[PDB]
Formats: sequence, C-alpha cells, structure tokens
Amino acid sequence: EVQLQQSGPELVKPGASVKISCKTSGYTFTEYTMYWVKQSHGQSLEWIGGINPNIDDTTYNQNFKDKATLTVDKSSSTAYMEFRSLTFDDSAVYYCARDDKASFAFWGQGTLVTVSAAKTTPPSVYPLAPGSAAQTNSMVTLGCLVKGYFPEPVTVTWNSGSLSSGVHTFPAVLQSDLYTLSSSVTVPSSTWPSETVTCNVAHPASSTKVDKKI
Amino acid sequence: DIVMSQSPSSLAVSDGERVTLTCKSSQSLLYSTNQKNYLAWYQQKPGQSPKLLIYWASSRESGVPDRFTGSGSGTDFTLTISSVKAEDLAVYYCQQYYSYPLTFGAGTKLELRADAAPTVSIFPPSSEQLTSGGASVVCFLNNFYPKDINVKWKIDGSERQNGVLNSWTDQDSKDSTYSMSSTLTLTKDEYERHNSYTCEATHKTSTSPIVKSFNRN
Repeated sequence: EVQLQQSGPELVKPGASVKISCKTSGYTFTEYTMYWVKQSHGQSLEWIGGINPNIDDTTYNQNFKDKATLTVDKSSSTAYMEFRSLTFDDSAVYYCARDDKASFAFWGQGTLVTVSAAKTTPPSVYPLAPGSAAQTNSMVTLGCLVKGYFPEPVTVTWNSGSLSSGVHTFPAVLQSDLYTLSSSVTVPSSTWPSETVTCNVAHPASSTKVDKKI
Repeated sequence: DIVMSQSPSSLAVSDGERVTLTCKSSQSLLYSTNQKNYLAWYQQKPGQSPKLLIYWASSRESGVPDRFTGSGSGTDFTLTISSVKAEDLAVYYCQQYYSYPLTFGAGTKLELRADAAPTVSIFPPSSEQLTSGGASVVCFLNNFYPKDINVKWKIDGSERQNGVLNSWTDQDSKDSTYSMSSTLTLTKDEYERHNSYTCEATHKTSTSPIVKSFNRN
C-alpha cells in the first residue's frame, strides 16, 4: 500500500553526526505528517518528535532537546533525521511513523544505529569440554566461547549444518567495547569422544573463518 | 506529562484461552465533543514493524481478525482476545493521542507452558584460555522454565558478584522452553590461587537449591 524505506545499519564513532532517512512512496508528502519513535532496551518505545512538511511545524520531546532536528525534502519526497552529540545511550533502533489518520499509522523497517569507540577485530574462539571422566546423564553437552569480535553478527553453526537440532544461541553482551557470545548443543554419548565435533564461526566483516575441533 | 502503566508484566497462556490486557492512564483521555477516547493498541512481532489493531479503544481496524476486540473508555482500557493462535506470540503496547508529548506503555508479553528444569551444565576452563592471559568459567541453564531464576557464583565458599555476565534467551519454538548463560571471567593468577568453584542456582519448582561444583587440582 505505502512503502517506508529507510537506510541501512551504520557504524559511527562517538562524537560524529548520523543522518537517518525515510523514503516515502505511494502517497503525497505534503498532506500527512511524519513522526519518529525510538525503541530502546528491546521493548521500551520512546517518542522523538514530529514535523509538518507543509507549514514547517516542528515539535520535539524534552529528552531530545538540542539533539534531534527534523528536516523534510519537498523535492525528493522523503524525510531526514539527524542527531548531534552522540553518546553511549543512543544505541537504539529508530523508526519513522506515518500519521495518516487517527485510525491507523504505518511504520518502517527500522535503522540499527550502534555506536562504540571500537576497531574491527577477528574473533578468538576456544573449545569447551567437560573435565569429568564420567557422568550420570546419557547426553554430553559441549560448546565453544566466542570472545573479541566487532561488529555484530557472527553466524555459529555446528558440523557444517548437519547437527542443526538442539542448538542454543545466546545473545551477546557488550564488555570493554566488544561483544561476546556462546553456544551449547546436546550430543549423545555414543559418538563423543570417538567421533569428533567442530565449531564453525563466521565473520563476514573481517572475512575470516576458523574451525576448532573438540 | 500523561504517563501510563500496564499490568501485568507477563503471563503464561495456552492455545485457545482468553487473554485480557489492562492499560491505565493517570488522567482522563476522553474528548467531550465527539465522545472519543484517544488511545490505540499496538502489536509488534519479533523482527517486524509494530502494527495497530484497535483504534478509539472500542473499534476494529480492517485487516485485523475478529478475535481482537477492545472495550473501556476514559481511564480503564481493556483488550480482550477471544481465542489466541500460534502466531499471537508478540508484544503489545498502548499509546495515547490526547496531549503532547506522546508517551508509550511498559510492554506486555505472553508466554507458554510449562515444567522445564536443568541439572548440570558445568564446564571447566580449557587450556587455550590461559595462554591469552585470562580465565573464564561458564554456567549454562538449558531447558528451564520459568525465566524468573536467580544465579549465584561461589568461589571457595565465598560469594563473588563482580565479573558475572548473564545472558537470557527467548522462548523456544519446539518445546516452549528457555535457556540462560552465565559467564564469570577473571585473570590468570586469581584462577591459580583457588581450587573449588561452585555454580549455584535456585529454582521455583524445587524445594532445595541445586548444588554442584568441580575442583581444579
């Protein structure tokens, strides 16, 4: 019906300025207003502000004072949003909201804007194995730790996609401007340690691929 | 500013039961000229855009199925679902359009059921970790329910809270369960000054906490 195309993810350093666009198609730009909603902490939604493209009416929230200034484009039929003085708390996903009527509002796909003072490092992985000689469970669990990579994401598979069942991927945590994650799969005792398993991690931003046999 | 509160935060439901959500505002959101209530209910899928379901808190939008209906006016706002489906796993919000600035709700998420519990996932540190100058012992909590759980790290009988990195996952799509990892990192000479490391976790379905430990030497 109406398409709200935005920009992609951006890797910015703290101190610079980022610009977020929201392309409009299928409807006239000079009739309806555009709003912006900031989504923080996964679930919490914060209202940024709004702009009327015809009469240049601009209102902003008290939490976004001297930070967000809204600008519209009357020739390319798109909206612009720029941020000033980016800090560590601005790591959030931003959406453009189309205020058509009081009945329905359309949304975009969102722009992932992460900010860190951070260099791209190859991930260092270490295999994990239980140090006990015997156990009571019929299943043996294994894993491998992924530490020291930037940026998100890293695709972690097991045995080249053959051991797809029973895999558990944990979300990353930011520690000293770099993310760390882990994974755990369940293996029956009839294979380990007679049959070897491998960890396959992939980083397309660094173009590396290291295989660790456990 | 007009602030809104939502209750409850989370609730576990089955397939086919009735779900009622409550949104409450501190002031009246009723406009007296047209008897309209300026509040709309939201619904956001994991990985998709948030969409609207109920506008003016009592009417249904085109494209929304007949199971989503709303009632209430002024202060109390209720969203009642007649029969939930498998695709109803989403987070709901309520937003007022009465006065500027606009505020959002706290967020309500539904869950599934039930009865998952772990026993042992203790992993000792490997030999490749100590060559880099550090040490890291991990504790996973796989196949557990509910997500309300407390983890505790014990080192030679002493409690240590610094350096604990917790990570929770979402609900599984196969057995409707959760998974949680807890990683305690430290330096290399602190690992050699201690022998025993106890991984403690307390659960709701058990009357005794599960204790398990391992030795270095």
